[PDB]
Amino acid sequence: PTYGVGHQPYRVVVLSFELLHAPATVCGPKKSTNLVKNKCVNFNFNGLTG
Amino acid sequence: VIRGNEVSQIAPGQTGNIADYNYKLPDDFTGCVIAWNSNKLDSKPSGNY
Amino acid sequence: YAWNRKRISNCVADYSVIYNFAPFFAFKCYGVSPTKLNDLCFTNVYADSFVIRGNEVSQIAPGQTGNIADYNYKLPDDFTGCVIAWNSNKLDSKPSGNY
Ligand SMILES: *[C@@H]1O[C@H](CO)[C@@H](O)[C@H](O)[C@H]1NC(C)=O
Repeated sequence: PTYGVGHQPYRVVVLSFELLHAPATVCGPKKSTNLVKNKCVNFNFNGLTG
Repeated sequence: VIRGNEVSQIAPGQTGNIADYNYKLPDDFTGCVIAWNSNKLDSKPSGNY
Repeated sequence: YAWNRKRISNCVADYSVIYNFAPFFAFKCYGVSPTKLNDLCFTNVYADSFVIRGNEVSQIAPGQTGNIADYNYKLPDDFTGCVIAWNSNKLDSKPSGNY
């Protein structure tokens, strides 16, 4: 504990994400909506908009 | 748990001691790196070995 | 106001022991990178050492004005080098004040 500020211990957690190529298994909190067809609508399929 | 001088080595495209012999990240790495000080939990007056 | 300058020449420089010598955070370089200092090499290296206040550490940069940067220590615009700064509360601080 008497060391300098650059010699102190540091706990490191690295979160490593991979982009979606398989079906998504982990997704954040977002309420789903019933699917509509044959209309110009905004969609959100697994995180990509349009 | 690493030292404070080598937190910057946990980054894509880095060398040194941790990034070459201990823990290497890819060049096209997507993700987040979280680091915080742990002097209260991971240090001893006689030396944490 | 009376900073020392040391000429480093006719030797082999290992930059990995700098982290062991002093407990600093950032090896903040400008013209080069800290990880590529051991491959290529230079003509001469000069080391300038001084003590300032924590407010004026940001003034040690090329192309910047202030109080230290105008009347004490001015860096050129074509500065190629690294600035190493760390806290010195255990050696350069007294309860009665420093003069
Ligand atoms: C600095 O030099 C003194 C005198 O040789 C020595 O006692 C001390 O351990 C040195 N500090 C470091 C960090 O090596």
